[PDB]
Amino acid sequence: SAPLGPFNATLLEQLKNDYQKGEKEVTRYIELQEKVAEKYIKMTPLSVTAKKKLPPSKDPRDYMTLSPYWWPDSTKIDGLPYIRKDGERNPEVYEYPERENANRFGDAAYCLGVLYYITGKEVYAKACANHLRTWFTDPKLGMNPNMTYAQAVPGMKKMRGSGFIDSRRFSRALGVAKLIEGSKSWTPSDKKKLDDWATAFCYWMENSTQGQRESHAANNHGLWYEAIHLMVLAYLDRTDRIREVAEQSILPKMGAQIADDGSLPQELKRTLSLHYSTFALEALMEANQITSQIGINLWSTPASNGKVASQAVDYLYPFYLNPEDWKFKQIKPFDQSRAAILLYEAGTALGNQKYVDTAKRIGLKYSTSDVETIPYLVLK
Amino acid sequence: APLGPFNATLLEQLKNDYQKGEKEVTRYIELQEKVAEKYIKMTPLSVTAKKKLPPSKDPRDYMTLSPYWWPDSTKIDGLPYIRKDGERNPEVYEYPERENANRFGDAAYCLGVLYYITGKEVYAKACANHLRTWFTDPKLGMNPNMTYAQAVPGMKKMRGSGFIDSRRFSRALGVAKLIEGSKSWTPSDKKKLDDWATAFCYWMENSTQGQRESHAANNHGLWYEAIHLMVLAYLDRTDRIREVAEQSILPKMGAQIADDGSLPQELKRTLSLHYSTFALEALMEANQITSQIGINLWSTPASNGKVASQAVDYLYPFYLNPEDWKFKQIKPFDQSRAAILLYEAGTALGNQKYVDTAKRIGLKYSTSDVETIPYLVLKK
Ligand SMILES: O=C(O)[C@H]1O[C@@H](O[C@H]2[C@H](O)[C@H](O)[C@H](O[C@H]3[C@H](O)[C@H](O)[C@H](O[C@H]4[C@H](O)[C@H](O)[C@H](O)O[C@@H]4C(=O)O)O[C@@H]3C(=O)O)O[C@@H]2C(=O)O)[C@@H](O)[C@@H](O)[C@@H]1O
Ligand SMILES: O=C(O)[C@H]1O[C@@H](O[C@H]2[C@H](O)[C@H](O)[C@H](O[C@H]3[C@H](O)[C@H](O)[C@H](O[C@H]4[C@H](O)[C@H](O)[C@H](O)O[C@@H]4C(=O)O)O[C@@H]3C(=O)O)O[C@@H]2C(=O)O)[C@@H](O)[C@@H](O)[C@@H]1O
Repeated sequence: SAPLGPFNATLLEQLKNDYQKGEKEVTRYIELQEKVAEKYIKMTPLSVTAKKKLPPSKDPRDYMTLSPYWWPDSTKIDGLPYIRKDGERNPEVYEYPERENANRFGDAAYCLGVLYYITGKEVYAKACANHLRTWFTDPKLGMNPNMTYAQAVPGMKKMRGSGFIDSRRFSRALGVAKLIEGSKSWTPSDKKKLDDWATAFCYWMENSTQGQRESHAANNHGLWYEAIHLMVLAYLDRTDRIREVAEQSILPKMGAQIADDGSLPQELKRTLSLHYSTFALEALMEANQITSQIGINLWSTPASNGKVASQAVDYLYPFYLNPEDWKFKQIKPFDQSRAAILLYEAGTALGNQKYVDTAKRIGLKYSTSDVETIPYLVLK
Repeated sequence: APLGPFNATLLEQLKNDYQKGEKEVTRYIELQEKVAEKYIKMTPLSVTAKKKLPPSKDPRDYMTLSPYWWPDSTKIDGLPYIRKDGERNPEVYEYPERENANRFGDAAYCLGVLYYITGKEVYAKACANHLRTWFTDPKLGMNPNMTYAQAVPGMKKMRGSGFIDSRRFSRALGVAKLIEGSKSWTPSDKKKLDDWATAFCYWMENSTQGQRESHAANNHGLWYEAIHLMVLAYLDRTDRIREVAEQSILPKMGAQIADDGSLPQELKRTLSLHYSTFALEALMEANQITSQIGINLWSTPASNGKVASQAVDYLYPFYLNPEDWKFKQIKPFDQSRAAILLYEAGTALGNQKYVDTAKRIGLKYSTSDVETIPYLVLKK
């Protein structure tokens, strides 16, 4: 039985079982994944401190990014204050190295940790640990356990919690560190430092003003907040809190966001309405990967107001078959392949064979190096 | 006004009205002077400020990534890259000269124009500093070629498509004519830049990449000639400008415009309204130069009788209502581009509907966008 973590544990356990029994199809698949993983073994571990422009704290270990839809105002002499263009990503975001480096770290750590769990080969735990130590716990290179300056906006007067959503990029890596416990490379001291960092990060996200505000967000930010929360809580083995968060925060939030026809009105007012409708459910999907490991199914458990997350999947399903039929603003193309994992997850949780069949028909590329697809041989 | 890449009529009128002390223009130039202060302070940029070197190992070689080419996730190393028309690969921002050519071009153009209008030596001093560093400096100046522009990892054959990047610094080249005669731009400076532009002119006319780009069947071929005219006008080659116009630009226009005035090579793109407009922007900037020696590219026919104004007529209804556009346009079209374009084509054609619409669309009075400096007429 796989340790509690941010992944479909049923698929992960099955891949490990089949691999240990030498089943040929799974062994060929994992051998491919191991070739894909070679670049992560050699990759130099990344650090949030690898930036020149420092945050207002003057601390390179503070994570800082630009909120992506905020641009300089050319009618202002210094371009300040920035103005918002919903759905139009300002390429200035790439001047903050931790934006993409958190992605690269998260991919590397997730891939290596999962491969260690499946294959038991110490080389994957050793490399996973090198990435985790550098990003999280190292006294010079590790990030401070906060998100004070995530998605800052030049010229903005008020403090915001919106940047907290960036945390999903490294909180999955945090969760996967559970898979390398017991390896030779991940020492009792390593685990203790990471536990303390995760405890400090959990305190910040629950008690800071930005964390409190983000926990109250009425749209996909509130769902992603709790999906990240669960990752941290599961890493810390706080199973009672996971139930409380599922029952007292996620399900009420999910219930308040679903209209009578199943649409997500908060996401429908966005310029990328099909993207953000899907993004909201992806938060619930990743949350459910964790809650369901302790017996709570977020796809089929109704909220206090009678709304159930399956209703939102039902509304969006025809538009995953034909994204061109989408009638609300979507100023960029929608990546239909996102529906593969989503419909498989919701389909399996709901016993809806039509969703699962469509999930497989859309499918994922057998040889893709996208690390989030590693558990989904069933879709390849 | 000296021969260069700008609406000479608008520039002369601004200088004349500034020198007369006309109130409305004087206020406007004063605002442009406050906008230009950041370029006085700005450290000059160099193509050599990169870590990943081009295959020549020469940091003075300009190198960028062709914007629509992406790693193939189904390949272990992502090679060869694959094309996704209209989807810019954020990897392009890892090549510093992509955005640095734009920032240099903006600084040199704004300072040169403000020197021409005001006669204030501080603007030529700063303009010269940017020009020397980018173009002629024996260590920081770029080599006069575009061999590695828009390279594509894994691609076997060389291409000339990256040449279109040159428009970002070739407008700065031509604006150097505005600072000749100042105290800061010495006879030595001018000779070095003349020699560079002659070597760049040789490379773009005789290299295989330049030859191939000169025969491209779409907006690349038009942009190639607009760039060609900036270089030739900087070198005062007025007879070559006439030849290029008659033997290259007009035949391309006659081939690329369909009987109904549409641009079929641009209609097959995923950003078909953007690239139709981009084609006409190439003709627009070409015409700004040719009309200074008596050649109107908006109304001079090709040998088959077609005129570029037919392409304007075709797109005009969609500049009024971009939502009516019927071909693939996977990102929104910025309507404000129609302002300068319709004003240029409108005045060159005596079409008062075009000019009025251009004023109705308008430009922001206080915008810092440097291409809009000559267009006070659009800012009322
Ligand atoms: O590129 C990325 O980092 C990822 O972006 C992901 O989408 C996030 C963004 O990162 C931002 O955080 C963005 O924040 C939004 C809020 O969700 C919200 O819409 C907010 O709207 C305000 C608005 O600022 C204004 O004050 C107005 O008057 O009121 C609005 C309101 O109350 O609704 O604006 C924020 C903003 O843009 O700053 O939102 C999304 C999100 O998750 O909703 C995601 O696209 C991911 O795939 C990217 O990788
Ligand atoms: O750099 C920017 O962001 C600016 O880009 C401007 O658009 C340019 C691009 O930079 C590229 O150079 C792009 O090149 C295109 C060609 O125009 C052409 O479509 C070519 O088509 C081939 C294709 O490569 C492929 O082999 C296919 O099977 O056959 C095609 C064919 O010829 O039929 O593909 C090139 C490519 O994508 O590499 O094109 C544009 C352009 O000017 O057309 C511009 O968008 C600007 O606003 C940006 O700032």
